[PDB]
Amino acid sequence: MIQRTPKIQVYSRHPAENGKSNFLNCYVSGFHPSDIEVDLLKNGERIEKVEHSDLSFSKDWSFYLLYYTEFTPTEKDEYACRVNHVTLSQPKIVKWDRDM
Amino acid sequence: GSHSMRYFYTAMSRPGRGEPRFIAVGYVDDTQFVRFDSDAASPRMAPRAPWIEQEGPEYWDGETRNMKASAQTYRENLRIALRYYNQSEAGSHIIQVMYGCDVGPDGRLLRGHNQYAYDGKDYIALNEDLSSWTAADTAAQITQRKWEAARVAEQLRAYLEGLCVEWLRRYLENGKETLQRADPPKTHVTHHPISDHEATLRCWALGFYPAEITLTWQRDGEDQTQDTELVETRPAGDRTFQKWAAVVVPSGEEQRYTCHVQHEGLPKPLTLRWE
Amino acid sequence: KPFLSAWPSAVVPRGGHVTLRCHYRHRFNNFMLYKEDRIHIPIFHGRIFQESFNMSPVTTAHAGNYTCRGSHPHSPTGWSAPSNPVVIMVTGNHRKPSLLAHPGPLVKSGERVILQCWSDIMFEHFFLHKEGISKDPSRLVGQIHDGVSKANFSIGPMMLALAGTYRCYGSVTHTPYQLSAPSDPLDIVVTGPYEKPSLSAQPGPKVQAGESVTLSCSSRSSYDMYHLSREGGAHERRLPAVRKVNRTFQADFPLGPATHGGTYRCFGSFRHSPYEWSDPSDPLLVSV
Amino acid sequence: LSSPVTKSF
Ligand SMILES: *[C@@H]1O[C@H](CO)[C@@H](O)[C@H](O)[C@H]1NC(C)=O
Repeated sequence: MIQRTPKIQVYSRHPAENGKSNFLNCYVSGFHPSDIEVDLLKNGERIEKVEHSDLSFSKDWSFYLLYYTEFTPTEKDEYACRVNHVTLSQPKIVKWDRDM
Repeated sequence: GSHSMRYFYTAMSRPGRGEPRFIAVGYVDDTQFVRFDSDAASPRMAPRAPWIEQEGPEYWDGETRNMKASAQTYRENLRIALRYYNQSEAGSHIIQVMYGCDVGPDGRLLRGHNQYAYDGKDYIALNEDLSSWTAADTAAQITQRKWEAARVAEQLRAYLEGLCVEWLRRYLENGKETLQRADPPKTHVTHHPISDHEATLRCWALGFYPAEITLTWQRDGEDQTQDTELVETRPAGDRTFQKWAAVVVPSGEEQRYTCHVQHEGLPKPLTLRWE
Repeated sequence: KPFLSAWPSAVVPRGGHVTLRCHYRHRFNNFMLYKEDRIHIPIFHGRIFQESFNMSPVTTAHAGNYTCRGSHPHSPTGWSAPSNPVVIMVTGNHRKPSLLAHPGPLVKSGERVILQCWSDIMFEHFFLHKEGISKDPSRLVGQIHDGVSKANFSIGPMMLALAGTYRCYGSVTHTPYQLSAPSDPLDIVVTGPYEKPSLSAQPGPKVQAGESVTLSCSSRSSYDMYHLSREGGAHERRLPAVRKVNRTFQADFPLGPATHGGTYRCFGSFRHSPYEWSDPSDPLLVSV
Repeated sequence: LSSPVTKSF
């Protein structure tokens, strides 16, 4: 069958400002089939209270999902997004870059 | 504008991992407003946007029955597809459906849509005339013979001309101040050195709705369409969107670069620069 | 909690085979099994199934109400919460009941049909099961009337998902997970809304001797197959549809030399879909 | 409002 690997973006809802409450987002898209594992990480550790959007897809039939959690950024704390999918041999980890 | 309503169905088998599952989501333009998920302990159609929440119990009950029936239908379609393609019952497969209507400024029908896919490939689609089918392969040609024999296209046409348009108009009214009031992007440009001789200029657009937008970089008024990094438009999580466009420029020449932003919430296109 | 499943079917005959799988944390490994009675006594002396549990050949001992717990290292107990319950029903343990459809096995789309299961044996429960992989049987309590035990299963509003081959089973008081032998199969076919074909006789419906009569089913809809049915008696017969020059799809059913006529109808159907037929043609009385 | 038209393949 046609397998499609996920695209991944990790970013905040609002411009980051240390010590101010915000939302951390991981947008996965362009993947097929639909099963996928996404975790948000804080200093390497899985954040627990993470929610995601309802599964939907684009005109080319590929799926997309948004994963998100409330968070307050700091200089030292490092955030990332970890994604596994059938198309991936090992999970991909994309760090949150405040400028991306 | 000029608006659209779409429903998206995903029906998936997963032998040994779960019962077949059916998820449906409904959109008006770029805004999701309803969902149904068969995995829930007690599945119901549910609101996913505030402007549909005050819709009455008759609405939720009717939509819940319709979704339960559709889920049943698509579980059976997964079995049928297994037979059509001579596939084993151990594998996991996916049927996807998208359908709905586009209307103009006057609220009248512009175009109807109803397309189905199997395992991520086109399976069968209703034609623009809303009275005939295009089948992508022989299995789908079986489906086509059935649907022609059952006059399915007439029923779908009746839906798309009638209920689809009427309800899209109603939703556009319910949610007017979000759905029909474009939110312009908040914009800014950032600067990041890369080397002692090059740097990146990044043009940001945030908090805009709808999702449609154009970000371009120009160098003395000429588009850098060949040297622009354009990230996919992404949801902010609050029913607005984000995008940026980046260009690598030689150091000290930043001032010769301009970012041009086009969006319906903007009266006139914006032109920004870095400092 | 894990997902427990039986493959290919939780309803399984003695001598057959069934596999219990415990899916937990993207894995089929390391689980224990429990029966509903002893819901904290792991069966087989606390055996840890490293893979899916294959019951083969199936015996009456395998019948029962199962849950599984997957391995969970760092936790108050080394195991998960209980999975969803799976009832393994083992058939072939009593004389078979009888199954019939009222008013008949051909059910118009959207309408209801009653599948009545009955026996001279005093079954405490009846189970109706549509044949197929991963199907859940329906249960009813056995009513008693003049020495026969029976139950009426209501099926409908009719749709393709409810069409197929059905069997019913009985069970007795103290072995609820052990089922009888299956009733003779009943094919429940949904008819319509696919347009009815036309049925004609050539050279005509009046035949004596010695004379050959052929019944033609025809339609402008692209049926792949036609089914010829006589009211009562003679079994269903079927033939591939052939497209003619005038773009009709037609099949010719030659009769005789025996056939003593009767009232005939025909149905269209499509490839890979044996349990959904067209609306019935107009009846045609054949006279010998 | 979702489509009331669901037919089998
Ligand atoms: C069950 O179905 C039969 C056959 O249609 C009908 O005669 C009978 O009234 C129904 N109910 C009972 C209790 O037998």
